[PDB]
Amino acid sequence: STPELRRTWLESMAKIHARNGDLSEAAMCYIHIAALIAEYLKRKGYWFSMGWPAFLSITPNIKEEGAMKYNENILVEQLYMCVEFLWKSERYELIADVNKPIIAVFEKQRDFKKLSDLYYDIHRSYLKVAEVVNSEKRLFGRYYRVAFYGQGFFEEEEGKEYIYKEPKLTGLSEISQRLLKLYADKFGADNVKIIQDSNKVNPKDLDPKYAYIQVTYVTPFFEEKEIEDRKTDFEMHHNINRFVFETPFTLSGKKHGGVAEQCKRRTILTTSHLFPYVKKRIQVISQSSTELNPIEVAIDEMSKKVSELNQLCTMEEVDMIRLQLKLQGSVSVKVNAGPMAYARAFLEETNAKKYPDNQVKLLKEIFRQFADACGQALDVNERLIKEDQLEYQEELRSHYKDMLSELSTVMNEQIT
Amino acid sequence: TPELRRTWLESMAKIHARNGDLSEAAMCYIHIAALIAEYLKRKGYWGSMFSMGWPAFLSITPNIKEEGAYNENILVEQLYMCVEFLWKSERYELIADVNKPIIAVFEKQRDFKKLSDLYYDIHRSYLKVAEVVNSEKRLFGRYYRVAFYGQGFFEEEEGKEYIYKEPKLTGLSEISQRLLKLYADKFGADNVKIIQDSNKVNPKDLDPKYAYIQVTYVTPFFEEKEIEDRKTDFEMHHNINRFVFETPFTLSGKKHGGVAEQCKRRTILTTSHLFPYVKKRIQVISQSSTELNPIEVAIDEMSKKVSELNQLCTMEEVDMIRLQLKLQGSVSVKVNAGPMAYARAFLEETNAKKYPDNQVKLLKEIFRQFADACGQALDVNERLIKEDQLEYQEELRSHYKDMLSELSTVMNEQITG
Amino acid sequence: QTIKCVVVGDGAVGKTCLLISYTTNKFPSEYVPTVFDNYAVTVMIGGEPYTLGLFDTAGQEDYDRLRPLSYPQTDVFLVCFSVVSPSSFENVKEKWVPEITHHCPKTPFLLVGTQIDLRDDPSTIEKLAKNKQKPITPETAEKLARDLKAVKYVECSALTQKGLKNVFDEAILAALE
Amino acid sequence: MQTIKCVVVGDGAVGKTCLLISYTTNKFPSEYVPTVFDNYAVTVMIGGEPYTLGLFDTAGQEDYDRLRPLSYPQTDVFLVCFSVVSPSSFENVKEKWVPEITHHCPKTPFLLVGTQIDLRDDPSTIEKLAKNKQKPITPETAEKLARDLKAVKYVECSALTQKGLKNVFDEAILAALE
Ligand SMILES: Nc1nc2c(ncn2[C@@H]2O[C@H](COP(=O)(O)OP(=O)(O)O)[C@@H](O)[C@H]2O)c(=O)[nH]1
Ligand SMILES: Nc1nc2c(ncn2[C@@H]2O[C@H](COP(=O)(O)OP(=O)(O)O)[C@@H](O)[C@H]2O)c(=O)[nH]1
Repeated sequence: STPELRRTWLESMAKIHARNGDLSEAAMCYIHIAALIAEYLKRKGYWFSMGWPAFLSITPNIKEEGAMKYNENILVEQLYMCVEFLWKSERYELIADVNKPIIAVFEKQRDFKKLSDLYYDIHRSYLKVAEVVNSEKRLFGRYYRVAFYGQGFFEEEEGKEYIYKEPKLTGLSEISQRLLKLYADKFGADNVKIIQDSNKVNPKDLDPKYAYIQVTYVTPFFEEKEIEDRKTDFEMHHNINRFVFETPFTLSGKKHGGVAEQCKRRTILTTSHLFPYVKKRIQVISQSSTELNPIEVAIDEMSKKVSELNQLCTMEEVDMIRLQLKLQGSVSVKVNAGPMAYARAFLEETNAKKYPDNQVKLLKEIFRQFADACGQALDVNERLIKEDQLEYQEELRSHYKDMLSELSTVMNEQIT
Repeated sequence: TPELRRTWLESMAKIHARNGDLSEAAMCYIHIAALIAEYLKRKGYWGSMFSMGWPAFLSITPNIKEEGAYNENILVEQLYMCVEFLWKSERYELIADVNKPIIAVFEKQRDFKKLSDLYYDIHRSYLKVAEVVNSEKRLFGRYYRVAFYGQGFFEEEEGKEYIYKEPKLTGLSEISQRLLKLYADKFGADNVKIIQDSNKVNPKDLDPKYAYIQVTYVTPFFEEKEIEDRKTDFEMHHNINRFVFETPFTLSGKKHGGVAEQCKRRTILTTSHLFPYVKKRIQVISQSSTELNPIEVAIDEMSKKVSELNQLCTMEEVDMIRLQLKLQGSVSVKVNAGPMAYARAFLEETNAKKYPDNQVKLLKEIFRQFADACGQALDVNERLIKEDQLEYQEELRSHYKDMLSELSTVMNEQITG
Repeated sequence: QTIKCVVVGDGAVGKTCLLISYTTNKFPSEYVPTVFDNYAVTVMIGGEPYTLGLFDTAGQEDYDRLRPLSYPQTDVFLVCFSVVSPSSFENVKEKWVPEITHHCPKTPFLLVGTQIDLRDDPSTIEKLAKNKQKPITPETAEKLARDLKAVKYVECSALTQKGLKNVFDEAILAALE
Repeated sequence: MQTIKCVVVGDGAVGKTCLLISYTTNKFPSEYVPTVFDNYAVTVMIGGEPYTLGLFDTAGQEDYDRLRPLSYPQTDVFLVCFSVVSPSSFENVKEKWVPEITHHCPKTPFLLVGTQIDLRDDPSTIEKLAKNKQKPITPETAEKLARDLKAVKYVECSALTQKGLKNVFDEAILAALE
């Protein structure tokens, strides 16, 4: 909470982040520095002028810089470092709001060449966005809940939950083995275990003679009310603090069971600050969760499959292999239970009496859309296959027709 | 650091003592004793003995685990203070557990007079409990969910949800206005608004021009497994971290509607520490929710009504007025829809086809218990009325049979009593 | 040891919303509907907690036959009216106070003004003006409360929840003489 | 030319479905919600350009032998799986699976995949093979089969510990590109 104590810390993190390739965190460190300098000059009377609120368009996390107990040239130098790392981190959309206050500085000096430079650099920042936005080219990161358990072992990290923002496409394999090696050395490789269960750990269940690291993949979470914003790949990683994951549980008490006993829990973790932050891990401060019963699970995955099929069939250049993957995995399931196990468990007359009418009626309507979407996908495939997939297509149709016949028996309705 | 933690707990205990929050003053002294014990142990000074460190106090409260992150006489002084405030806060049940480590000390010292006195103190606390248990004379407090929204106003409270433990029977408006004026004097009187809706707030729907304080009444929550261990008024306020509240919604997205559309969300909040604690307000760190369909709401309300009518008939001495209140309000409904609205909506042949068989048969069974519970309540009531209520009781019976006449038609089954 | 309190008044004044407001300790936006009639609330009168049984009554004319059967054993009555509905008040005098005084001549009662949030509402004030009407003042209602020998007169709003706690506190003090 | 078709074969109960779900969802096997559909897709980066890796899941049982080769046309790479704690699944690699894919797709590269490698250091597992007079399949004996049968290479993994899992699909992508 001391100006230069906080400032050297942020500059240290900036350099660490730059070496580690956490380039957004580096950009954040510099914008937090610039925010601090601005608040300090404001409090120590200097006459941008609002203090730390000057950079709220960049991130609301800088509110914490106003917990404080340096000239205009160096504030601007902090902003240049910030733009460098926004460029390197591909968060091009923020470059404009960092340069705007610099522009105001140089407007006053009549430096027309500098102004030409600043407007130019906001120009390719938006050109780059025009070239890459929504093209799945930008790898802003993957997110993992990480929790540490073992009061005989862990220092400050004991009993607390983090969201780790990992680079690009880091998979579960890599962050697990990494964290395991890290804490196998400061505590001993014989006394550290990874918790794979994604339920909230209860410490009494754990051997106090061991240290545990729970690792669970999570994804940024938005509800339909927020999808008004969050229209781009950038916005899906810009100032976010909610993260979702699902956990399977049966009615009995197991993780896995049959279609009629399979539930799942939906958990949403909130973080103390927003990503991106001056750190690549942020602590979780709360959890909200809901549950879906077996007919709700079935309703959920059947809707998704209908949307997957329709999406592929309305692409400009339909992706034949990706269409077949989903089509064959809908109409000719051979390893899993197949979508007809849903129809048998929830739509047959005897079984349907055990569930709410509205939910039975919703799952019936989805299956109709499923029939159409498998049909539309079979037609799109026919216009794309060559001679070597004619038998393949004929069996898909044969499997589809056999499925509509059984579906028609079960629903007692003609499904075209 | 132990020193700063101990100075803070000692300050909080005096502040709590000064404001009359005596349960929280008692908890501060048990935490100080936990902190000193762990300190002396980690230095090597030497169930339920101080030697164990903080784990010795785990039966009093699991909250003292956090103390695990100067004489033995001083430890005893902390526990005396706790007992004193345990007495004043009427948490007499706790006194036996706080005295155990004190007893262990004087056992080793062979201070048999002192052991005489401590076992005498425990005897008088259970004598006190025997005189007040579940009389509704003990008022351990009311709980409120309180959450703060205001990115431009609130400091550390911003975006965080707390359970506030309020004194005695503080009602919803009291804490609401108190929270309003408190933050209207730190902000602008025209910039603070109370969020009335109890659904989880999404920040997007808020105007940053004002600060928002969401206030909802909650009660301690236990599942059917727990209810065995939550028999008394003390037990229902002792070492609790789960609170529940219900929110009305309809199938179509409104809040209120007809009994065949009226749903109910049940939210369960969990706090980071257990009440009673060293503070009156504890952060919510967890919430889960679940949705009751209209027939499930019916099941819920009918089982409650059956149960409360049953325990009004099986009381030692029966509250005749409370018995007539509940009974008249079941068999002579004239303002609200009356419990036959549930029967018509869910149990009639054509309507029952829209709901699960198991829930329809369960709602049917509960209604049979409801017929028996009103029957039992009518018989108890006429053992207790004077001549001024014979005509009133007569019209309760006529209504009870007109109800059983309709329930028999709807269930297609003779319902006798 | 439960205090019996019967509440009377012609409908739409807010009797029932008032009672479920304060009993369930909820904002009116948030209360779960109930199929049952009557309410029981626990109250504090200087350290001593009490149980107030609240017997609701349907105010319509069809029930004038049997509604007085709830009157025996009453400890206090509440006669209600809406501060923006004049005939809600005009017929407190014409029908309600004669009826409850006839059946229980020695039981105390209070005059209660409800929906006070809508007397300081602009839309509501003009809807009254077109009918050649204006909201009833406290003073005119306190005039009347003295006229017919009520204990006192109180005002409440379940939307504000301001003044409502006072209504029931005064009811209990009345039932304790 | 946006999507890699990879087809997975092997006997039942070697863990192939469980292998594909964990890599495709980035979850541990116990934590995925069971699905009633077949096949899995995951985006994979080639030189900074986004590709779909399509994973086609096949049933290894005899009842499926007639229709399974209809999925082989257009395949870019095969994963031939066996569990290292099931010598029968290992022998059927030589005696069933490699011949079947060789016959329908003789020019299509395939990888030999050992699964369930965590069970190689399991007492109950190593003992349960002792009572059956069998021993677990060592990595060295599995690389010799890979060279004999003209496999592009051998890879082991465990879906439970995630050890070696990522490298299997790294190796599969590189073979799928030719
Ligand atoms: N604005 C406002 N409306 C109210 C209040 N109390 C009740 N109401 C409304 O008045 C209507 C009828 O009131 P009700 O509770 O049925 O009173 P009753 O008919 O005499 O039992 C309902 O639609 C309520 O929402 C209040 O304090 N303020
Ligand atoms: N210990 C262990 N068990 C596994 C592994 N992979 C799969 N299993 C289990 O092996 C059983 C069969 O695997 P399954 O997914 O059906 O493989 P498939 O029959 O080839 O599709 C299941 O009970 C899995 O939990 C692994 O890596 N380690």
